[PDB]
Amino acid sequence: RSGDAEIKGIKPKVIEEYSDSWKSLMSSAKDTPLQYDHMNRESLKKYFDPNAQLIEDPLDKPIQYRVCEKCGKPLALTAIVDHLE
Amino acid sequence: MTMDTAQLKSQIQQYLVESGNYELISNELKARLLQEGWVDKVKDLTKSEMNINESTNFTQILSTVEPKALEMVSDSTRETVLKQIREFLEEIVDTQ
Amino acid sequence: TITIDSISNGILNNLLTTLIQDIVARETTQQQLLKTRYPDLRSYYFDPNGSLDINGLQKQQESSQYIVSANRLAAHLQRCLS
Amino acid sequence: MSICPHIQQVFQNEKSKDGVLKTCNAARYILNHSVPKEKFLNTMKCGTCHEINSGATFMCLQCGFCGCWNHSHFLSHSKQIGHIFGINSNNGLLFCFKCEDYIGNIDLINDAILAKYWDDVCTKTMVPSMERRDGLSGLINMGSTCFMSSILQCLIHNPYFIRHSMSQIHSNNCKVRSPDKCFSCALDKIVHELYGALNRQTGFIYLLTCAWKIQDAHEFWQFIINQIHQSYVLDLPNAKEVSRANNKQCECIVHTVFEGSLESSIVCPGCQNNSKTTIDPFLDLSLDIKDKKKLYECLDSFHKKEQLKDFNYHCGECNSTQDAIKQLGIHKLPSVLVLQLKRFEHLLNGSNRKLDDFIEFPTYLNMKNYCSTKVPDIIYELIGIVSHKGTVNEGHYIAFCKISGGQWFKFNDSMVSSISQEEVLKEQAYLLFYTIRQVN
Ligand SMILES: [Zn+2]
Ligand SMILES: [Zn+2]
Ligand SMILES: [Zn+2]
Ligand SMILES: [Zn+2]
Ligand SMILES: [Zn+2]
Ligand SMILES: [Zn+2]
Ligand SMILES: [Zn+2]
Ligand SMILES: [Zn+2]
Repeated sequence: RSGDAEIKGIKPKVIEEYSDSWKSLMSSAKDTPLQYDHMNRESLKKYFDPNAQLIEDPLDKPIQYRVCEKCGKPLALTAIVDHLE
Repeated sequence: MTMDTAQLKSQIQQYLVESGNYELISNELKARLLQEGWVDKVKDLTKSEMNINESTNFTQILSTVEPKALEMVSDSTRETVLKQIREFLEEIVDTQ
Repeated sequence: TITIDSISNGILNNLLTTLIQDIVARETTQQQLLKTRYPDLRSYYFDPNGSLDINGLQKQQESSQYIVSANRLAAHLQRCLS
Repeated sequence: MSICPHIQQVFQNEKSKDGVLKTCNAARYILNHSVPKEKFLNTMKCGTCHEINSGATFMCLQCGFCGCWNHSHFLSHSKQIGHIFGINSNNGLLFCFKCEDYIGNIDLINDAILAKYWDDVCTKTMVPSMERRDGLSGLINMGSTCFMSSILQCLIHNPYFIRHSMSQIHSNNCKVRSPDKCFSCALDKIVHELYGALNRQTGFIYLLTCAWKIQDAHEFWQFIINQIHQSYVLDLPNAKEVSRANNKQCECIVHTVFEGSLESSIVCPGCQNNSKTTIDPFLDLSLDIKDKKKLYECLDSFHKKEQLKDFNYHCGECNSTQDAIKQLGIHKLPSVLVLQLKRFEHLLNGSNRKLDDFIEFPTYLNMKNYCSTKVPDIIYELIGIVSHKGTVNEGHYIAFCKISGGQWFKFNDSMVSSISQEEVLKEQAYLLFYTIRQVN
């Protein structure tokens, strides 16, 4: 091994063992649970509650909310519709 | 017959990804950067550069943050992740 | 052309710059938002004497604290809630 | 501050506006629902150079192309094809390649999941007021009540709890619907007071009123979390459920955020019988601190093997008088891990003393050496500190909290004051609140 060695190609060995548009991921995404960036799922299922809530990088934006002009309640984005109706 | 080096660089990255090893490398790296205070240093450095330049323009601000953010990575993290990446590359490629 | 060193370093730099760009996008858009939303914005005050709160004010004395002298308010509740 | 005029132009057309928002929501949905590999290969790969992560990769708003930052390939796309907007695939943020900036300051794009209701959301709700946006606000001591308010500050700056309260899930399900009677309702008034508009002491008073119907901040933490659980249970539909939550698995906010479990291993050395071994829920962990100096030392000490001295002990199975050996280990980790440093030594003579040892704690805490059986890095971020000032008898509690954007605040009764990471780290911590940040 040598860091300075010019790379010929991919090992045939390895090829023998393996093998458009971003909008076309939608089918798959529809059938795929919520994914995290840096929280491995097998580690989650192993070391954390089966029903744990997880907010990844929780301090990397404020909680997005708006305040009802009628009663002043701070409402999360996904609760606003309901709180109007 | 010469092979297209650019495309080859793309296959290599792709094989890294299909093994799962790109995730490992990337996860190792972030855990190290988090633990050594680097992510926070970058966030501070960014705030300091917005204030100094009285600007929130992403392109302008990055222009002065990134080089410094690059130098701030400890040599330990750098060395360690580079070795990990080298060892995985030796599983994938042929050299000459 | 390409070697183990050049490609390794390519990959690391790809990861670092991606990460840096991402952290920078979050900061700057947060700031762009806060300064747009609030034209009038003050940052939070910082006393190095460790003596002024976030609006550059001192702590009110609890004699002057009123709702009922605030510091006696749980005492007033014991009674008044009966 | 300017808003991008390119996107303003596009928004003058009613179809186009609608198209941009569907595309923004779908992009963001795709980014939340793609296993890492598919994400690397289909949203983090440049269509021009085919490298993965060549800086940020941007998913075009008007076509399926993804283009990188580092080689200006999305930029070329915008110039060559006329498509000047792309979404950053690491973070869902929209970039204008004419402004050379993110469009960050347009509430509709930020709140694009509500596009279809936007006129109503506009006219009936407002953005936070500058003063309430981080819920910062002090609570006045009302007769020795810093043991409650300290914990309350940490609770209303906890991301899990704020999301829960502002999602209205308790408000929608509560059978008491009184903040004089229901603690969870009282907590909602607090959040309401601090983050919207309902001084700013009413939720706290109501809380104290809930307490009239029936010292240590640690005790109150357990008291208040238990009462959130009870409220959940009180709201359940039938007796199967009440029983289930109480006895098997509870899906309340407290039990899906703060609870882990410990393996208490107890093993006889001669013959290994371990039938006194148990697995126990915890809502926090209590750590000894005598003669130690670093939080990791207290955790080693919590996790180390010790010999149980037990007068005239003989192991039921094998008859050995050798001390049985105990070891605590984390079996399950919670999303928010709360640690108590045991500072109040209640002694044999009835006389408590307070331990003042300074214990160094990290901003990032790795729990991997404390989990039971090669365990991967499991990293939490410090977001909360409660400290005890003064004597066992006469003393006072302060909270320190970290909010979005990493800025830290000290809460000393009515006084709220700004403070740096560096100075918070010098505190004599009693409680520490850590939130799960990375699992490898
Ligand atoms: Zn309302
Ligand atoms: Zn009264
Ligand atoms: Zn490219
Ligand atoms: Zn396009
Ligand atoms: Zn623009
Ligand atoms: Zn209630
Ligand atoms: Zn529960
Ligand atoms: Zn035995």
